[PDB]
Amino acid sequence: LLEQSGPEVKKPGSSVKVSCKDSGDTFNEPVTWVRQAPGQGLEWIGGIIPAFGVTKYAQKFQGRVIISADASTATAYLELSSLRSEDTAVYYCAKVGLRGIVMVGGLAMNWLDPWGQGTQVTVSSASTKGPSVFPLAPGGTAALGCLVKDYFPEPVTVSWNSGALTSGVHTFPAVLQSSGLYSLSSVVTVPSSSLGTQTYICNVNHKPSNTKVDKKVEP
Amino acid sequence: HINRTALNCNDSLQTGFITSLFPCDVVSARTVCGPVYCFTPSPVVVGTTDKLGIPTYNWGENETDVFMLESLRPGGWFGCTWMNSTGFTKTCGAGGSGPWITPRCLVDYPYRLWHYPCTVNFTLHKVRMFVGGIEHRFDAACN
Amino acid sequence: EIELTQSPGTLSLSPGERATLSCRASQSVSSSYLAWYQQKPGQAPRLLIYGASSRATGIPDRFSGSGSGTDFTLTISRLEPEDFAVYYCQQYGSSPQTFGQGTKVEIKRTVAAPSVFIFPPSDEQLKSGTASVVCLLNNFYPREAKVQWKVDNALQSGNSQESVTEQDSKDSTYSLSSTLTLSKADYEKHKVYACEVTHQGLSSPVTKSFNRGE
Ligand SMILES: *[C@@H]1O[C@H](CO)[C@@H](O)[C@H](O)[C@H]1NC(C)=O
Ligand SMILES: *[C@@H]1O[C@H](CO)[C@@H](O)[C@H](O)[C@H]1NC(C)=O
Ligand SMILES: *[C@@H]1O[C@H](CO)[C@@H](O)[C@H](O)[C@H]1NC(C)=O
Ligand SMILES: *[C@@H]1O[C@H](CO)[C@@H](O)[C@H](O)[C@H]1NC(C)=O
Repeated sequence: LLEQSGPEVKKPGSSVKVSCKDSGDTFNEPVTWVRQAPGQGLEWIGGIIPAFGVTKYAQKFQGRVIISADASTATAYLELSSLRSEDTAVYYCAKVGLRGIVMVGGLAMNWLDPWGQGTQVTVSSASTKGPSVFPLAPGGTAALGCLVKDYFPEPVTVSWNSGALTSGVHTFPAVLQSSGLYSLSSVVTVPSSSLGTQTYICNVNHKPSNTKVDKKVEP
Repeated sequence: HINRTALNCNDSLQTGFITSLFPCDVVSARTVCGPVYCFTPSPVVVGTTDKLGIPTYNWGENETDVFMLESLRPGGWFGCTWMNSTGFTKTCGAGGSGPWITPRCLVDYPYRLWHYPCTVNFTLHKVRMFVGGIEHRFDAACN
Repeated sequence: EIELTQSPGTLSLSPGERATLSCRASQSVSSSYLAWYQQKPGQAPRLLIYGASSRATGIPDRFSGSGSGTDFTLTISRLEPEDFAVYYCQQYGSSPQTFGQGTKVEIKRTVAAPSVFIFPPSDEQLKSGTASVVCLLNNFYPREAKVQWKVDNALQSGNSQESVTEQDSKDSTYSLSSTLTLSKADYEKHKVYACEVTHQGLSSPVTKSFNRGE
C-alpha cells in the first residue's frame, strides 16, 4: 500500500510534515488526508490533485495546514503548523477512487482506497526520558511482570527471556500520566507449579533514549 | 496559469473516463472537465475568464467562469475541443470542427489521446506555415 | 457539515450470528455517496461498501449494505472471526466529507471471571520517592469490570489509572491492569493496600491485599 513517514513527536506551537509515497504510477491521481484522534472517528483535513496541484482544505484547518506534492519523488505532503494537544492523532493518506468520482472546482470526492499505513503525530511538551524498570513480584496460576515507569516518548518494547517466552504474556498499552510521561507494564501468567520452576527476565528496550534494561523477576 | 483549468467532472455513469486526465462561442467552465484546447493552427490552451476578458484562477468553480473561444480567433480556420463533465469530447468550429485540419489529419497536442483515443495509431508530421501573418510550428497526426 | 451517527457503539456477537450496524445522517444524503469501512487495531481502514450497496472488489458476499435518505445499514450475515473490528460509515456527497463514530463488533464468549493479583511496589522504586501498586485482572469476559482501591479500608479516587488489552486471538478474553501511584511519603503512612474487583462473572467481589512492611 501507500508508504507514509514514521512516528513524529513535536512540542506545542511547532509544525509537522507528514509524507505519503506510493509505489504505483497513480501518483497524479487525487489524494486525501484524514486524521483520527484516539476517542474520535476519522476527520477530513484536505486533499490534493498532484497532476494540477489543486489543494482543497477543510474549514477547520484553513489557516494552519498546507498540503503539497513533489513529482520528483512519489510523495504528497501534509504540513500542519502551530500544533496543539488536540492535534495528537494518527494521520492517514488515501487515494480518491477514479470510477464514479465527483470533482467540483478541483475538489475530488469518492470512496477512499488504497490507504497508507498511517502516521502517529504526538504533540507534547515532555522531554525524551528513559524508563525505569521495577519488578512485579508474585493449584492455580501465578503472575509476575515488569513495570516500565516514567518514559517519553512512545514506544517501548518488552521481551521475556530474550524472546524465548511468549505464551501467556500480556504487554499492556501505555498510559499517559499527569506528568506527561508514559507508564507501561508487561505481565506473564504461568501455572503455580511452574512459578519456582524457571527464571524470568524481562527485556525492556527504549530506542528514543537508547536505553536497554534487563530485569530479573523473582518472588 | 494552471489554476485556470476547469476541473468539473461527474462520472455518474461509472465509466472511469477521467483516468487519462491525470460554432465556437462561449462555453461554461461548469461543464468542462480538464483543459480547453483551441487550434489557431497551432494548439492554444484556453483559461477560465469572466464575461470580460479577465482570467480567473478558481479551477472553474465559479458559475460565472467561462471560456471565450470566439475571442481567441485570428479569417483562418478555427476550432476547439474539450472534455465535458460526463466524459464526452465536445467540439466547435466550421476543415473539421476540432483539431481536424484534414478529414484524416489532426493537430497533435498534449491531450490528443484523451479527447481522441482512436487517433493513437496516427503518424506525426512536422508542419510549418504562415497563416494570417504568423508562422505556425506544430505536429499533425494522420492515418 | 453532515453529522453521521452510528449505533450501537459496541456490538457483542458470537461467530456465525448476523450483525446489523446503523448509520444515521442529519441531512438526507444521496444513496450513491455512502461508504462503509473496516478497521482493525493498528491497521488502516479497508473499504467494504460504496454507493451504499455495491461491494468492493475482494469483499466477501456476507457483507452487504442498504438504506436511503437519513438511515443506512451494513449487514454481516454470517460473522467470521476476522470480521470482528470497528466499522465506519462515510458520506462523500457534500463539500465537507464526514465519517461516523466507530461501531465495534466484538466476539461474544462465555462469561469468565478474572484472575486477580496485586503487586506491592519494589524497594528499588521506594528508594526513589515513588510508590506504584498494581492490580492485575487476567483473562476475563466481558470487558466491563470495576477495580476499587482501598488504603487502610479507605476507598481511593483520582490517583489510579487503568489499561486494557485487546480481545485475545485464542480465547477472546480481556486483561486489565490498574496502577495506584502514591508518593513514598504517603505510602509509608498506611498499612493495608487492597484491590477490590467486581465483574459480571463474580457472585461476590474478589479482594487482594498486602500489608506494607510484611
Ligand atoms: C493556485 O492554486 C494553489 C493550490 O490550489 C494555491 O496555493 C495558489 O495560491 C493558487 N494561485 C492563484 C489562485 O493565483
Ligand atoms: C453528478 O451527477 C449526479 C447524477 O445525475 C447528480 O445527481 C449530481 O448533482 C451531479 N453533481 C453535481 C455537482 O451536480
Ligand atoms: C456532456 O455531453 C453529453 C453528450 O450528449 C450530454 O448528454 C451531457 O448532458 C453533457 N454534460 C454536461 C454537464 O453538459
Ligand atoms: C468564486 O469562487 C470563490 C471560491 O469558491 C469565492 O470565494 C468567490 O467569492 C467566487 N466569486 C468570485 C467573483 O471570485
